[PDB]
Amino acid sequence: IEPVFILVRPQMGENIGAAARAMLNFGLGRLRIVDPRDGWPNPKAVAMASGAGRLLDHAGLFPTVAEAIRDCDYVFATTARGRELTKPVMTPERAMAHGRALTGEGRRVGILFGPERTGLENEDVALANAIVTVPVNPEFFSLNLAQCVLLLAYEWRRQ
Amino acid sequence: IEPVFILVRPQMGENIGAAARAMLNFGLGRLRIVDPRDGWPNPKAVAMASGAGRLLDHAGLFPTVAEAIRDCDYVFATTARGRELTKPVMTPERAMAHGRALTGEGRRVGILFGPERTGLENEDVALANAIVTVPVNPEFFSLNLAQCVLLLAYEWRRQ
Ligand SMILES: [Cl-]
Ligand SMILES: [Cl-]
Repeated sequence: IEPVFILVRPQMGENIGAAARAMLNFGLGRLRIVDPRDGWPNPKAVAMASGAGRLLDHAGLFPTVAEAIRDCDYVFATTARGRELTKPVMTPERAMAHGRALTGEGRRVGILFGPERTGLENEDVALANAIVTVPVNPEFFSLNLAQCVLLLAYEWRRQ
Repeated sequence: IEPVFILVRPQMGENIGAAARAMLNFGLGRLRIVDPRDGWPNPKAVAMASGAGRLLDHAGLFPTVAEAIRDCDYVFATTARGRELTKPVMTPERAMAHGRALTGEGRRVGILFGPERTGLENEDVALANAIVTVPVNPEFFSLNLAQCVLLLAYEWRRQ
């Protein structure tokens, strides 16, 4: 029913908590954490999440991206630009529309988000079905992890 | 041509700089600052803006909301919930669609954003033509100033 938001190697607990708040603004609650730099549970994530702490309590903790997507039927990978990696590349609008169609059919949808400073590696994206790219100023990109999560959760809710 | 983003009594320079980065991600560059708490120019805003510093250099500084909107044909006021204040209340999607139609006709459009901790006062909203409300979880609202700015700039660019 809900897509799962999957944070890949997040670096700072505060970013994890901020991502969780962004989701919950739009009534989304399914989070997974992959191979976090600072281990887990993370009291800084809990602090920053505040009222969204329950998202963190129920987030699956996974050692690898492959394990985190094993039960997904379709996986989107978010990237700053439309990388040429053999995958289709959709805007958040066209991606979440496809996502809603899949979930309406009873399929499980995952969305990968990379660490704030580097984004996903090509090898992480290789595991996904499709790339999602926010249409951005070619001269300036400044979306942080929570903002990326916010935009996707926002598009999901828009419908 | 571009809508003007108008920050009303912003409290912390870092929030101003973060708002400017959010705009510039979507190629938007028209900013106004109304009656800021810490005065202006603000080296903390400049620091946080980084590559978006030019938005801050060209932002008009105004003593009141009335002055900041004097040259606008149509003003949207962002609020967390759909306040009953005699104005129409639109989602960001329907608001920015109307906004694009107005600017396409050569009309000047302004968008008001309140201080991060309180939002706009009813007396600020009284000066606007319409309210914009992000559709949000009734149980949880956590959009900060930069996120609010990000969502509107994102919707503007979407079209
Ligand atoms: Cl991170
Ligand atoms: Cl503020």
